[PDB]
Amino acid sequence: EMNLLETRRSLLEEMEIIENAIAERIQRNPELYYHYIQESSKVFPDTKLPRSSLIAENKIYKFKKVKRKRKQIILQQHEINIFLRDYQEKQQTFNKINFERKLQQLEKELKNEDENFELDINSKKDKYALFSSSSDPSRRTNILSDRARDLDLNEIFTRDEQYGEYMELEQFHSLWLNVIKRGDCSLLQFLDILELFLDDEKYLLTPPMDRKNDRYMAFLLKLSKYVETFFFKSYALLDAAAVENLIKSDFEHSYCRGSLRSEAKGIYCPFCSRWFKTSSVFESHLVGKIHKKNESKRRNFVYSEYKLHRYLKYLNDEFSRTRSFVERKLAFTANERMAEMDILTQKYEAPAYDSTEKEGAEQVD
Amino acid sequence: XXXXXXXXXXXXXXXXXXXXXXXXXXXXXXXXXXXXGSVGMAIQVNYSSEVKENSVDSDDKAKVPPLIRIVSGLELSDTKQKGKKFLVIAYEPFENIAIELPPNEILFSENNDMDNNNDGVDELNKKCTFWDAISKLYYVQ
Amino acid sequence: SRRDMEVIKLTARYYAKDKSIVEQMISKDGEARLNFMNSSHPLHKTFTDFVAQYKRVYSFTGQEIKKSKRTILDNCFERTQYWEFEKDKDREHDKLVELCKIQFAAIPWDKFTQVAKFDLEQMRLRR
Ligand SMILES: [Zn+2]
Repeated sequence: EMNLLETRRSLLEEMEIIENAIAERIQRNPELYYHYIQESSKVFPDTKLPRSSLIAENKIYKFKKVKRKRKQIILQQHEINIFLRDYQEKQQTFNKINFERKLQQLEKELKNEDENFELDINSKKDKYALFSSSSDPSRRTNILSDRARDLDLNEIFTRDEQYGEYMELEQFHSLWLNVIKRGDCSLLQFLDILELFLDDEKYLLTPPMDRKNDRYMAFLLKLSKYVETFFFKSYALLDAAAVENLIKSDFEHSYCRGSLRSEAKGIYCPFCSRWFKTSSVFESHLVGKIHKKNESKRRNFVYSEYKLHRYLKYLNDEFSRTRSFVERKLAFTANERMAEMDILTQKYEAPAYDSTEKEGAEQVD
Repeated sequence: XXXXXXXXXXXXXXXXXXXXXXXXXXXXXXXXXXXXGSVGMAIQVNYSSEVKENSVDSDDKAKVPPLIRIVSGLELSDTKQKGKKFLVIAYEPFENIAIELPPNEILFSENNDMDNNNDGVDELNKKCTFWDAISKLYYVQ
Repeated sequence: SRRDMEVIKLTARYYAKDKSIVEQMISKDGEARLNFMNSSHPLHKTFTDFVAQYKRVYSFTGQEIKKSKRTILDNCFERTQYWEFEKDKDREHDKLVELCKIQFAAIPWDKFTQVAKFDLEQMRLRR
């Protein structure tokens, strides 16, 4: 029947093709990797990152490549994302898959249908093509490959997020007003509230509201979810599962194990919101009916809070960037604010590749 | 091609001017060769043994290997007799060298390699020359 | 071309395991079908590819590939780097060639001083 050798072969070949594609990409615009890698650096500390000079000059060896706009970088990153998905799949199936009389036997049946007048140049060409730059238009209109021809970022990012530049928190300011049952809270004071979650202890010991309040816990859930999805949305290239598991293990091994310690009050517990003299009473409190109840009711919330914490930490640069944006827009006039909005809009509804872009304008060094 | 023309002419003129010339006759080692299916000539030219090249090492065409060209005797400083070709071999400091080729054609092969295009100087040089730069031995056949 | 492809890949499949079944087939049948076995027939080259590839599949049979996302990325970056390097070598070469053309064009081919009158590929290497 089907000779597995051929199948495994085609698999290794396709894997090669994909690696070559995302490598060509990483070649034309090194930022694609650089960007990614930098973020990775602050999640998995061990990661080795390139020389700063390379990053800045946007070069990999000698040639400094043209700087690309954000929308395109992100696009290609999501494309490479699906590529890596394909690759992972093929690698999987492959792992699950890995005489003379028969030679003439098959060579005889190969004589079948001799009159098959047709040119066959479509195995490596249809694949190579299936994964290359500009595979959609007639010649050069759309950077997206035929593989991901229906990939659209605007269905993943809103206009106010600007493909990861900012995160839209106005909505959450609304919900928040609804939560505090007043209006004493401004967008900026709300952001001031969010800042608490950059600290390892503030969001825990100086809470905006009582952490056992319903409205509050619900809000926090929604917000947390948003921040996380935004995080992975803005950094396709990093292994999502890796990050998730890292955080989960940090949660189990440290956070819920008296990770918060004070020289005065001892050990704080996220679930019971109480301190403890020594580690001894702390341990014999983790079996008590109280802590069982709480850890059994408020588990999801505590975990979500924690995620909001660490994901907001990983996004400190975006948080700051947005807060800045807020203050700017706020200090605008009417005409100014209008023109700025115009700009965000144009950036939002613009082709990721312009008919007037450069290809092969490399400088040296 | 205009700018490239002026520029090229320039570089060639300058380079033609600063050409060092000690006019020292090197030592050639001609030898009748044969392979298959005809007969070809092979020359073994030896160069200095780090004797005088110790004073000039400023990457000025130092990377450039010796060059060969086939010249017709129709043009000479004396213009007396003529009618045969010479396989001239040249290197910046050392003096030029020639080898008379009465036979109309020898070793003039037919697509030896598989048509790869790095013209270097010409089909002749890439096709049939070797420059042992580590030992300073130029072979030509 | 499906026929040619299929026979190349099949004789390549068998040729990848024994190399003796084809050398026997050639003498047994006597068909102008396997004319690609000789390095003369152009397609032969691509053949040398396929076999190699199959030979490769025989390499890690019984071994799984456990490359992670991080790693795959790092790898593609390093490949990129390589390509850039190679590109640079090509550039340098072009430059040197240019120099040569200049000097060749710029020396006196009339400064004659003759004396007398009248395989290198494996030689242009090192061993
Ligand atoms: Zn507790």
